[PDB]
Amino acid sequence: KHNMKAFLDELKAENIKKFLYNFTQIPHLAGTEQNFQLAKQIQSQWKEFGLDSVELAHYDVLLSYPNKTHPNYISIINEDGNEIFNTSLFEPPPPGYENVSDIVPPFSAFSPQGMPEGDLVYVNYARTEDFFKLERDMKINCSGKIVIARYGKVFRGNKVKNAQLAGAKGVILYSDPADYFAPGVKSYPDGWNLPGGGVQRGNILNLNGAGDPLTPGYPANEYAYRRGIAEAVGLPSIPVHPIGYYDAQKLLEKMGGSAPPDSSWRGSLKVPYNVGPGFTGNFSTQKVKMHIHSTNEVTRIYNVIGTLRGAVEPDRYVILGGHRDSWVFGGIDPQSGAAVVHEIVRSFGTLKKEGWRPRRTILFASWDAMEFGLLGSTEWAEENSRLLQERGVAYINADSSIEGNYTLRVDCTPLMYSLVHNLTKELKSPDEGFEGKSLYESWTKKSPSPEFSGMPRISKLGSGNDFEVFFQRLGIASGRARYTKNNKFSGYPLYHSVYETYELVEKFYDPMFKYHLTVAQVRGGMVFELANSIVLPFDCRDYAVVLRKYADKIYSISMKHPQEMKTYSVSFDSLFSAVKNFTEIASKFSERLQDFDKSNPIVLRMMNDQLMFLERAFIDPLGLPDRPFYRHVIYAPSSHNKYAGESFPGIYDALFDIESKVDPSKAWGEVKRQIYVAAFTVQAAAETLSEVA
Amino acid sequence: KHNMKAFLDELKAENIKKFLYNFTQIPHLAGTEQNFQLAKQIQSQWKEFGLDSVELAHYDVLLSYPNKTHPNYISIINEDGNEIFNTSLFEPPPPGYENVSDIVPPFSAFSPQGMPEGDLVYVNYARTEDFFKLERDMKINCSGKIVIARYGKVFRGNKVKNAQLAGAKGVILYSDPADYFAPGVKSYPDGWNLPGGGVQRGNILNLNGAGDPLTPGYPANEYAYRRGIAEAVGLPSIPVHPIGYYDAQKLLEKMGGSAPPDSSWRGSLKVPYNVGPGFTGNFSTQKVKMHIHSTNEVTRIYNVIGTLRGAVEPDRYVILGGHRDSWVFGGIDPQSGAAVVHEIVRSFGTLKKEGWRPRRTILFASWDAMEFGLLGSTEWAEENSRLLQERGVAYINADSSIEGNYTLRVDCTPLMYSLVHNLTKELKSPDEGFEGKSLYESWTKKSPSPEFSGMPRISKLGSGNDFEVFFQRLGIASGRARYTKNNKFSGYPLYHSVYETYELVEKFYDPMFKYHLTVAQVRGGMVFELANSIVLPFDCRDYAVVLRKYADKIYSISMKHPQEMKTYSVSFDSLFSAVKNFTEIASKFSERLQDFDKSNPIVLRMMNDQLMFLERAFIDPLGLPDRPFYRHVIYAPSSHNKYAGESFPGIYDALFDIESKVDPSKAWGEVKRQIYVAAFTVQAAAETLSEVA
Ligand SMILES: *[C@@H]1O[C@H](CO)[C@@H](O[C@@H]2O[C@H](CO)[C@@H](O[C@@H]3O[C@H](CO[C@H]4O[C@H](CO)[C@@H](O)[C@H](O)[C@@H]4O)[C@@H](O)[C@H](O[C@H]4O[C@H](CO)[C@@H](O)[C@H](O)[C@@H]4O)[C@@H]3O)[C@H](O)[C@H]2NC(C)=O)[C@H](O)[C@H]1NC(C)=O
Ligand SMILES: *[C@@H]1O[C@H](CO)[C@@H](O[C@@H]2O[C@H](CO)[C@@H](O[C@@H]3O[C@H](CO[C@H]4O[C@H](CO)[C@@H](O)[C@H](O)[C@@H]4O)[C@@H](O)[C@H](O[C@H]4O[C@H](CO)[C@@H](O)[C@H](O)[C@@H]4O)[C@@H]3O)[C@H](O)[C@H]2NC(C)=O)[C@H](O)[C@H]1NC(C)=O
Ligand SMILES: *[C@@H]1O[C@H](CO)[C@@H](O[C@@H]2O[C@H](CO)[C@@H](O[C@@H]3O[C@H](CO)[C@@H](O)[C@H](O)[C@@H]3O)[C@H](O)[C@H]2NC(C)=O)[C@H](O)[C@H]1NC(C)=O
Ligand SMILES: *[C@@H]1O[C@H](CO)[C@@H](O[C@@H]2O[C@H](CO)[C@@H](O[C@@H]3O[C@H](CO)[C@@H](O)[C@H](O)[C@@H]3O)[C@H](O)[C@H]2NC(C)=O)[C@H](O)[C@H]1NC(C)=O
Ligand SMILES: *[C@@H]1O[C@H](CO)[C@@H](O[C@@H]2O[C@H](CO)[C@@H](O)[C@H](O)[C@H]2NC(C)=O)[C@H](O)[C@H]1NC(C)=O
Ligand SMILES: *[C@@H]1O[C@H](CO)[C@@H](O[C@@H]2O[C@H](CO)[C@@H](O)[C@H](O)[C@H]2NC(C)=O)[C@H](O)[C@H]1NC(C)=O
Ligand SMILES: *[C@@H]1O[C@H](CO)[C@@H](O[C@@H]2O[C@H](CO)[C@@H](O)[C@H](O)[C@H]2NC(C)=O)[C@H](O)[C@H]1NC(C)=O
Ligand SMILES: *[C@@H]1O[C@H](CO)[C@@H](O[C@@H]2O[C@H](CO)[C@@H](O)[C@H](O)[C@H]2NC(C)=O)[C@H](O)[C@H]1NC(C)=O
Ligand SMILES: CC(C)C[C@H](OC(=O)N[C@@H](CCC(=O)O)C(=O)O)C(=O)O
Ligand SMILES: CC(C)C[C@H](OC(=O)N[C@@H](CCC(=O)O)C(=O)O)C(=O)O
Ligand SMILES: *[C@@H]1O[C@H](CO)[C@@H](O)[C@H](O)[C@H]1NC(C)=O
Ligand SMILES: *[C@@H]1O[C@H](CO)[C@@H](O)[C@H](O)[C@H]1NC(C)=O
Ligand SMILES: *[C@@H]1O[C@H](CO)[C@@H](O)[C@H](O)[C@H]1NC(C)=O
Ligand SMILES: *[C@@H]1O[C@H](CO)[C@@H](O)[C@H](O)[C@H]1NC(C)=O
Ligand SMILES: *[C@@H]1O[C@H](CO)[C@@H](O)[C@H](O)[C@H]1NC(C)=O
Ligand SMILES: *[C@@H]1O[C@H](CO)[C@@H](O)[C@H](O)[C@H]1NC(C)=O
Ligand SMILES: [Ca+2]
Ligand SMILES: [Ca+2]
Ligand SMILES: [Cl-]
Ligand SMILES: [Cl-]
Ligand SMILES: [Zn+2]
Ligand SMILES: [Zn+2]
Ligand SMILES: [Zn+2]
Ligand SMILES: [Zn+2]
Repeated sequence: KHNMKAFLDELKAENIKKFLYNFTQIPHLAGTEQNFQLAKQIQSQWKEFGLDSVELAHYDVLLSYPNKTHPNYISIINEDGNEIFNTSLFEPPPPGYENVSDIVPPFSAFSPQGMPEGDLVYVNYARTEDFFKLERDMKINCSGKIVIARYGKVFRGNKVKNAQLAGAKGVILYSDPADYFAPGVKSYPDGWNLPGGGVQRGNILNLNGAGDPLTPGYPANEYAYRRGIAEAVGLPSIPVHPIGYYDAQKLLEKMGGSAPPDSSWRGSLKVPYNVGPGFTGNFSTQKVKMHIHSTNEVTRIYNVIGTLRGAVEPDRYVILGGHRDSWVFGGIDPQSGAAVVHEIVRSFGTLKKEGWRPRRTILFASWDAMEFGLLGSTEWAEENSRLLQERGVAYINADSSIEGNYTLRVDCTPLMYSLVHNLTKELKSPDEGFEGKSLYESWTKKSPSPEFSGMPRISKLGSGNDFEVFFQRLGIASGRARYTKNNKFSGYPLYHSVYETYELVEKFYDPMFKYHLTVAQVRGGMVFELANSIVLPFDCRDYAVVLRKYADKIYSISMKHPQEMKTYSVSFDSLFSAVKNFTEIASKFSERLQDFDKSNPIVLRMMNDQLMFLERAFIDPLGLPDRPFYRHVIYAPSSHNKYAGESFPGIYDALFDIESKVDPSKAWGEVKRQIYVAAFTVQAAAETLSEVA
Repeated sequence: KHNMKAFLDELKAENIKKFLYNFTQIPHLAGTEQNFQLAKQIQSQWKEFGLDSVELAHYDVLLSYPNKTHPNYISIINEDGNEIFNTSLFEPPPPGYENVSDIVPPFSAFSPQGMPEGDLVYVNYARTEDFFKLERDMKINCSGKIVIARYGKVFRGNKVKNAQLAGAKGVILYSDPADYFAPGVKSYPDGWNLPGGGVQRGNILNLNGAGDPLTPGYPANEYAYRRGIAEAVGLPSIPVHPIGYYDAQKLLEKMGGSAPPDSSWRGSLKVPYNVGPGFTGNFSTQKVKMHIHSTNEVTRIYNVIGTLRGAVEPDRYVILGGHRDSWVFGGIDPQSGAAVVHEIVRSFGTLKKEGWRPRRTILFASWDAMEFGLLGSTEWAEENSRLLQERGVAYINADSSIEGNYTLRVDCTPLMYSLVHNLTKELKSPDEGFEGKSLYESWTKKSPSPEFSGMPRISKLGSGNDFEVFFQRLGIASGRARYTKNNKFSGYPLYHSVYETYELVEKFYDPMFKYHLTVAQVRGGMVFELANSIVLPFDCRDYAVVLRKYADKIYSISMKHPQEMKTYSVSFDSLFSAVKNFTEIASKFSERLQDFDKSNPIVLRMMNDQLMFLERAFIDPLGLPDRPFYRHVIYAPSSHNKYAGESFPGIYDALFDIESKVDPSKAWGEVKRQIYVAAFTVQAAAETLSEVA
């Protein structure tokens, strides 16, 4: 028969391996001819696999590229202005790729041009708390200095934003072996570690969900009216460039001024990690000079959108999407995910060719220009927002399938917790020592929930991936899953480097492609259940549990300030009342969902609509403060780290560093305003689960 | 049987008359005990009539009242500071009401306090073009002057906004007999004209859809966090007061300075209508002094919300709503509408008691605090926005049922044109000379469409009534209907005066209550069809026709500036393309709606959802420029006159007075941006009518 087991059994590790090889032989940088060619290939193959339609959706968006005849680099210059040390112009290419054309050299996408020259300040990971330590405790002023920061811990766009606000005139990002070289493992090509010449590419935008910098709110189509560069969203104001640790060692070794304040500031290089400013006495007249000549350029991008029409509810969409554009070869990022999507499409198409169709419509997406700011998914969702908000059931992301080989990682809305627990109990574990055991069992053992015994850890969705528009802007239930390591925001060692190749994966991560297969089963199984279950597989009671946990958490933060809560009458009573009400109403809804007349399709679809619109109810059309495209009131990307999720973000940001605000009455008034918005939104969402009339 | 005819036949003129008498014996000012008592009475009666539930929804909103022991008035003061003339402290009460307590004296709600003294400038109707004429052509400066303006033509809030921007330090509004005294008719109590002591009350806010000034975006519930007065939405900055024409004649008769520029500036009083500033030579040292002592006060208001649960689609809502609060007795406004709603509820409840239920849920609303800025409907819609935007089928308004006795007036979304034409062909005309003819026939004869032969006029929805939140904020198809005169924005002569009584209606407007009955049939018949028709009674092809008319119109405005359109490459091609596409897709959708398998409830409800969400598709979540709660891209209230609808408002406002802008490149860039937003929105709405997968 045509059930989930038939779907799952059709998935093959050997097919995923073949597809991954096929997708990783040449670079597929967004906006380049080779990435358009791959888009056309995937369009062709998805049609052959059996989808009902497969179209390209193109947009013309702002991208950024180095100047091929005017290379980016950093120098140490002496008092005469001679450049006595230069950083590399390219990463040494890996074995057998030393003749591959069009490898983009390391750069920070969207850096402005400039040639700033000055003294170096070392800022650790350039986190908000690193800058607090420098300015408030150490009394070091970054104004007009070049800051050097190690990658890791937070999104690099937040590092650059923090450096700008500190007054820096340039930023140098580098990979420290403390964060990108695991002890006892060899550098690529002999292991999975970053060599000293390796460099992490990546954009440094602060888009806050806007998509293309020139067209916030609206798709970058053929008649779009663009902002000028000066009014564009999210662009950095100071030049930025990434380097590897051989080059970093040359810039850091001469540093003087203050000692590092403690050991959490010291990486693994044989240097003092002095904060500066500038170099020790003998070299005190030498300076650092950046030379950045990259250009921003409106460029065409192509999403591939495949449709498998539903038999019963064709106007309900379950979406499986992941990106296709890569920095270089994309051996892990994104092609390990794209190969998994390809095999899922192939498996669904096999069932379709035998006469089966899912209950609801499945959409498959191959997004472009993700690496330049989630641009392809966001423009597409801007174009199709009315269809998505009235018809969108769920979005399952499909970027990198592996970032390690230890255990499963899932991040998703609470609405999908039960779905994920149930699916993983039915899947086989691929782990050594768990032969014959469920994936649920291995996952729960290796990654225990911090809160509940016998349950696995499932994280909040953060951001930095293509689910952002669907979840935080539009309010469509979203999830992601991949295999992971036993630091989660720093990336694996070869992240966004030229060394991320097919060989990396086949030799060191997943030789038998069994972890890829497991991830294909999780992502595909989730899509299958969402698109085929008669009642949508969402449990509203799980949202009630987490809402109470988040309310306790935010209350606890506020309670660090008892005097102010007294003075300004700051009560969380309304939020706890709303959460209590949500808990009560969700319980009664669950009872009706279990008990309703199962022969009545209108009550069923009424109740499926209540399930589908529950995530939608947490959207506030006015957005969060100064972040209009982050509209979900329960979850937003952290204002300090785009990759991390923050709960009750409006209240969290109102409380953050409140003791430093010059007008406490105004600051605590804003805390109270955010408590009111959150209590109202939770009650309003609860009331969508009440009897409808 | 239980069909529309049974519903319509149960409606009785004599019941409407009894209810109107019952609702108009004492004042029902918002926030007063007598209006809470009436709310409780209507709640009780709607339960007795047979509704499934009837609840009060209360909010605590900013209202405004005169100070009972410190009366508002205006003076002419001489050089010594003696007050030689004072305007009235109250309207002479009508016969038999001279002992009624709690008649609020004439005032402008939300005026700040003050006692400004200065010279008078007469500004005609205080329209944007009146101020253009004064400043640009006549070179008269209103800065630090008190302006005197006649009511009429535009909403009084726009007059006050215009006066503020001209630099005025106070505004006096008065009713000129040119606008409020029809030739050959007697003053009340002997006819329907305004006496010289009559005065029009009314708020002077500029809320732009925000609702309660202190809580924009969120319901004014028990834990709401309020803006301070200084950050409140829409409050005027200068004192304002209304007077009658006996008092106006005393203020105007002494005016000097410039002659009126032409006859359109002269009303019917025996005065020169000199523009000023100030008085003629002999009285040149006399000035005008206002004394305004009204206070703004957060006050509880009560909406009555009645539910008649649908038998088949209980999660789809058809809403019939109108206000209950009045300035004084509300003989026309709103009780002629409220009495009609009461009888409609009674008729639906009679069918319900015999075992019938409508297909979809009907909600009935008695809104409070409408007169203070549509506050009750807007707060309720803010509280329930998630339910309304996913479930709201249509909103039918029910304010005043009569404003004359000549013919029918309908204003509605194009989606309801066909519904209204069909319903009125089935109803009897109440007009003399049309005995035995349809309402459609009498209406079409008396009010011909300017565009099509054999069709009646149907206007755009403007604003200034309780449909605003549902249509312009939320995008729910809305309509209104009343009997009208053969100047439509000025109001009938006794509008918002103490003379608007039950006797006014029974003696002079509708002695046999036949026009009230006809309006009950139109409003009730519309609700019946919307709540019971298997396929929703919306015709998308009618939107396509009007979109082309509005695109031609806005193109024509731009084409007054051919040189600039060349210089800045301003093309409407994308808008016309979108409208052409909408026309094509709507035609194909109509074909499918006629042809789809009529046995398939999922295709039906899929197609009913496409019909329901079509109005919703014209909403832009970012709102219009500086007016975040006006979100519909096709229709907004005119920026110059809240009562009037404007089509393609974003482009219209970008083009308005563009020749006067100091930076034409920036101004024409904004025109192009608005063309892009409108073309995109029309295409996006069209695509909601495409096949779904
Ligand atoms: C969680 O869910 C519960 C319901 O189980 C909600 O309870 C409501 O809570 C508010 C309190 O914040 C109550 O509001 C109070 O209503 C009183 C009148 O209620 C009657 O009349 C209304 C119709 O107008 C009916 O809906 C209702 O059923 C009752 O019959 C007012 O008199 C109260 O105001 C007075 O007291 C307050 C506080 O001291 C003063 O500030 C006022 O000035 C005034 O003197 C008050 O407004 C409401 O009645 C409750 N509804 C119920 C029990 O059905 C929670 O609100 C909800 N949590 C959240 C966050 O929404
Ligand atoms: C009204 O509805 C019609 C459809 O009936 C829409 O027509 C589209 O209009 C745009 C023009 O604005 C067309 O865009 C052009 O697409 C070309 C490629 O199209 C093919 O490939 C795509 C997938 O990527 C398919 O969807 C499509 O079916 C085709 O197979 C591009 O090559 C064009 O770009 C080139 O020309 C322009 C103009 O000179 C240059 O600026 C570019 O730099 C470039 O050289 C262009 O982008 C689109 O193909 C049309 N779709 C159709 C016919 O299906 C209207 O857009 C719509 N009106 C509105 C307002 O939306
Ligand atoms: C994940 O799997 C669990 C375990 O199977 C699912 O929970 C179970 O769901 C079924 C079907 O709704 C429940 O059965 C029902 O029970 C009620 C009351 O006893 C009865 O009236 C109904 O007729 C029906 O038999 C079952 O109780 C429930 N078990 C639990 C909660 O332990 C769960 O739904 C799955 N999650 C999904 C699909 O998201
Ligand atoms: C207002 O009344 C008019 C006139 O009755 C309605 O239009 C008519 O609607 C019916 C029912 O859909 C149409 O009949 C259909 O015709 C097609 C093709 O001929 C056929 O395939 C179907 O089986 C069905 O018989 C009829 O053609 C149409 N007449 C017109 C447009 O002149 C209109 O729907 C009403 N408006 C509403 C309810 O909003
Ligand atoms: C990746 O696989 C695709 C599909 O098998 C290959 O593209 C095909 O190549 C053959 C031979 O050159 C052509 O005849 C077909 O037209 C191509 N098909 C499609 C759908 O594009 C491609 O060669 C493979 N790439 C690599 C690097 O191995
Ligand atoms: C680092 O790179 C710079 C730029 O190429 C080198 O400086 C140049 O050297 C050439 C040849 O001696 C001169 O003609 C250019 O005028 C120099 N340009 C600048 C901008 O200084 C520099 O020699 C390199 N340094 C090292 C250590 O290799
Ligand atoms: C308007 O009509 C209502 C309803 O008939 C009247 O209120 C009733 O009055 C009687 C006698 O005083 C009471 O016994 C009932 O309890 C009232 N019913 C309700 C539902 O309130 C009211 O008197 C009428 N008002 C006027 C001015 O005639
Ligand atoms: C208009 O009203 C004002 C205010 O009541 C009158 O002026 C007052 O007159 C009394 C008695 O003569 C004095 O005690 C007050 O001091 C006056 N107040 C002010 C503010 O001037 C005035 O007489 C009235 N004018 C007319 C023509 O009736
Ligand atoms: C390795 C993870 C921390 C981040 C990784 O995602 C990304 O690399 N995202 C890109 C784009 C992020 C964005 O622009 O939001 C980046 O961080 O440069 C992932 O989710 O797999
Ligand atoms: C007589 C009409 C021009 C206006 C009349 O509506 C109103 O009186 N509305 C009130 C409230 C308007 C508002 O605040 O938007 C007013 O104009 O004062 C109606 O729609 O019947
Ligand atoms: C890149 O650099 C070259 C060589 O210096 C220059 O001629 C060209 O203008 C630059 N390209 C850009 C700005 O796109
Ligand atoms: C840092 O340095 C600059 C002077 O170059 C100054 O504008 C700024 O206020 C300084 N900040 C301090 C001392 O905190
Ligand atoms: C794969 O798993 C083995 C066994 O635990 C481990 O030693 C190795 O480090 C893993 N490879 C990667 C890339 O994590
Ligand atoms: C109204 O005026 C009286 C008498 O002058 C005054 O005592 C009172 O404060 C005022 N009421 C207000 C401001 O509500
Ligand atoms: C009107 O008068 C004031 C001076 O009292 C001045 O500020 C303003 O600029 C004047 N406007 C003109 C002359 O247009
Ligand atoms: C009612 O209709 C008659 C007859 O046309 C007309 O003379 C009279 O003015 C009307 N009354 C009102 C209030 O319009
Ligand atoms: Ca965009
Ligand atoms: Ca509000
Ligand atoms: Cl992912
Ligand atoms: Cl009305
Ligand atoms: Zn990626
Ligand atoms: Zn990446
Ligand atoms: Zn009214
Ligand atoms: Zn009114």
